[PDB]
Amino acid sequence: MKEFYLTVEQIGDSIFERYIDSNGRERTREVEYKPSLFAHCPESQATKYFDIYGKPCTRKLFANMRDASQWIKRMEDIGLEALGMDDFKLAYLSDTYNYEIKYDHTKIRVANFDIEVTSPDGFPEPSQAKHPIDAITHYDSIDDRFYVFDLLNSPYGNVEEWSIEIAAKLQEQGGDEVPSEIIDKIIYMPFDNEKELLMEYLNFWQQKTPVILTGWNVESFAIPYVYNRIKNIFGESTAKRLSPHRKTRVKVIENMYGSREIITLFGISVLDYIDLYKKFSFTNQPSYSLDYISEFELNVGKLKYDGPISKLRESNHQRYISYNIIAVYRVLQIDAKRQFINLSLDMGYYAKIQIQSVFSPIKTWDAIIFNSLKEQNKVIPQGRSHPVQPYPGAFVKEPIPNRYKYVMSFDLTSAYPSIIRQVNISPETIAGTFKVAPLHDYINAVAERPSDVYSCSPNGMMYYKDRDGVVPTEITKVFNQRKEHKGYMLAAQRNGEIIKEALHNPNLSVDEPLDVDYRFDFSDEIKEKIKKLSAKSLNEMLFRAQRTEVAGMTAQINRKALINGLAGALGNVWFRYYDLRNATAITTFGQMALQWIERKVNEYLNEVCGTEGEAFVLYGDTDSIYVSADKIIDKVGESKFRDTNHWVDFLDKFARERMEPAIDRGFREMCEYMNNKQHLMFMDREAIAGPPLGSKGIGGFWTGKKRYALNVWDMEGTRYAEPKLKIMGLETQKSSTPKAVQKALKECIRRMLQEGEESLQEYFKEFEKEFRQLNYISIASVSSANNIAKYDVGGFPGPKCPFHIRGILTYNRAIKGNIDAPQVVEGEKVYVLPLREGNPFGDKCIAWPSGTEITDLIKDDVLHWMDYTVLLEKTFIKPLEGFTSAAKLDYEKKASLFDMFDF
DNA sequence: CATGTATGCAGTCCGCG
DNA sequence: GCGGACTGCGTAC
Ligand SMILES: [Ca+2]
Ligand SMILES: [Ca+2]
Ligand SMILES: [Ca+2]
Ligand SMILES: [Ca+2]
Ligand SMILES: [Ca+2]
Repeated sequence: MKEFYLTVEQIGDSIFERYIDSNGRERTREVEYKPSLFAHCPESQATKYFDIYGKPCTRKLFANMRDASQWIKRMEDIGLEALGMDDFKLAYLSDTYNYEIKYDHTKIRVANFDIEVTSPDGFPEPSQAKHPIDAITHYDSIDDRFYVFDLLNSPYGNVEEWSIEIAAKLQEQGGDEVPSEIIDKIIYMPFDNEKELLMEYLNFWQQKTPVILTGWNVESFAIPYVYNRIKNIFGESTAKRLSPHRKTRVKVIENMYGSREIITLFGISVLDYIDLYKKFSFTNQPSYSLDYISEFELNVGKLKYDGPISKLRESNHQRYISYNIIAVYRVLQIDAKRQFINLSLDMGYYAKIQIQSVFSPIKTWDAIIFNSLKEQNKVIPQGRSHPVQPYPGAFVKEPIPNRYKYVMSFDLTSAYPSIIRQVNISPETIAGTFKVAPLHDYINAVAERPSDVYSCSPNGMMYYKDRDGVVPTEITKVFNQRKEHKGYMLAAQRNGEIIKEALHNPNLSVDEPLDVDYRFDFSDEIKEKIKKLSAKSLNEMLFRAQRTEVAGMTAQINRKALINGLAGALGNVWFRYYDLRNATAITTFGQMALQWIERKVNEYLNEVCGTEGEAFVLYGDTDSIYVSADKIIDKVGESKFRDTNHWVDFLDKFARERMEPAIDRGFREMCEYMNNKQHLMFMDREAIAGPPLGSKGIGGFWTGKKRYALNVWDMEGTRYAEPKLKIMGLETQKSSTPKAVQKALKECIRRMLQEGEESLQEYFKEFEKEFRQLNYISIASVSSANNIAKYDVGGFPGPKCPFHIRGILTYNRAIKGNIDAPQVVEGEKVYVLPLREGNPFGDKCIAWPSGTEITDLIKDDVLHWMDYTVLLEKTFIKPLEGFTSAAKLDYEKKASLFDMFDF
């Protein structure tokens, strides 16, 4: 097999590399790496090395990495560019793996772990590690085993061995419901003292050294706690055995009352699953507890136990260990669904970076571009210092706030990357400039053609048409991957709807789910077989289709994020290729493109409808247009349609056969106007939206920029079995909006869009009458706890203190002296509730860590003093008032002359 | 060490015979 | 008490 790296580190003048050899064996080596850097040289000097602007360079070969870094400083002092890759491990990887990396994940040791620590005096601080580690579960991907380390004897209590028999039993039978599919994979190791537990864990660690280290909050809790606990008991060099190269770095971040630390373990790649989740999931959660996320991702119930966690080991050691095991497994389950570890490996090896550098799009792109240029013996430019400077972004149309009955939307495929490729925007493709006219002159096609030789953007930049740029070249490669995966995702989505349609008429029979590849549209023969399947088989197939869709979403959305990230990086001062000429060439082109095509669509639709001067495009944002299709439907007459699907079909066909070609002609003309390298402005239909035929539904509404709702029947070619709401920006989509309020607001929207005003009014009345009966957590607001200390003036709110921070301070006073109540952690999220005047907390609101019940001591008072009136008004009524006034209808029946009568 | 800008709403402060 | 500056937060791209 071809060799591939596992980890790489620079330690002084050595590169330390863990890798897989040609036989598939894990090996480690130390290499006294001799790096090269480059200096500009005279033309008369023959060389095979050129910088990106074709200027000759001489190679400087250094005897070591320190000599290389010292030369960099001398060059800076002299005032001359020091060219080449200054991150030497990237150079090392590029030299060592001078080919496309094909990696085998089954050879990569991925470790998932979690520890337990009983603490009778508050949260167990990792930097202090003053309490015994009393459980570790460590899952090893190569063994496929859960190694469980259980402390029987502790100063906080002596307990009996954990029982796997009881663990496997249902909870309803007093067991723990440890999932049956992992029971046989548990290797249980009880210990009579912590020292033996820890020494054995380290010995185990040495035999099975993680390459990828993950788990839930491992970076901020488990890793630093294990490190510091070992340090305190055995000494720092024992703790260093956690690094295969015996080198660590301690980062002491100043939390101020108290403090915490992050440990860097050289030769391990730590990918804390919480960080993977936040970067790759594109959700924004009100809570990041593992229980909350697991419930959200997997629909498994919260792990229940009685009393505080500090008393769980002594009262119920059986459950304590089981829950430690299950927590480790839950992360694996989330990953089996989301596939973020796979994504990370994919991207890391593609870029040739340390795997943990997938968190940094700038590092990822620096590596990709470096490797690409190095292949052509080209020499990368030195990174330079730049002041931060704001620059212009996208255009967003101001919508007239209203209900909009029929709407069709269109947007550009991968807009900014497509612009990069169309215009050929790269650091080395800049050809010069032209004199800009006002943007509106380009939009209206009245400005002078910028160039008839070069490819242009209305920001004034010109690029070579007849040569490749590394940015376009490399961005295209990742786009093409993105496109492949999005294809798989949409096919799985379409396939899911076929199964949903078939579930209407299930067969009474005993059968099997069909062995199909969900990444591809079902053939007619498969469709026929599906129409004869039972409910059971259909539901399993639907589960599989949706898992395939999710896997496709992960793969495509994060490749989309990476290429969009390159466009953004050009405007980040730390990017080697930072250049506001290139950043604004993209955004200014996007502004022109949107407004150009708005003009063209208004022109086309006026012509085909036989009118003049009517505004068809009601809204747009960055690269999208929203077309009111009322006149299209009215031209044929609503009466002609058999059902909703009939008009949906009609608009679908109208968009594809009439509008899209007109849009394409419009953009081709724009491409010719800017004399661009390649026409790539592909604006495909997104949504077809409207009310159900014959209903009083309003179809859709806008309240303003970035705030709207649509009743969608077809999305990017997926014809839904049931209409689906597309809601953007409204409170239903915000993690700060109480959960039960998101639900009620969405139902209010659904009723508005599908049923009409009377239906809405009926629901509002019910919700207002039942509001006070909702669980307090379901109606609490959510906020992020930032700069708490800033506004903390002797436990009381300072000036300009935000509402949620005031809530936190109220909480800190209420829990004072009590050692057992959970602390609000800086940066994390809190539930927030308003409080009626005269309450025993002495302020207008209270806040507590999200995803939890509020501590028992004050729960009763909070419940008694919650201000329901304020809560209903602020979270529910006020937003609903915004929706309804925009849509020109009422959530409460207005008084009228008819009130004089008895109906 | 190191993706971007555009943008609405809820909050505090402050003015207001 | 209401509404205009000014800003934090969360979101749409
Ligand atoms: Ca735990
Ligand atoms: Ca788009
Ligand atoms: Ca059937
Ligand atoms: Ca878009
Ligand atoms: Ca599309």
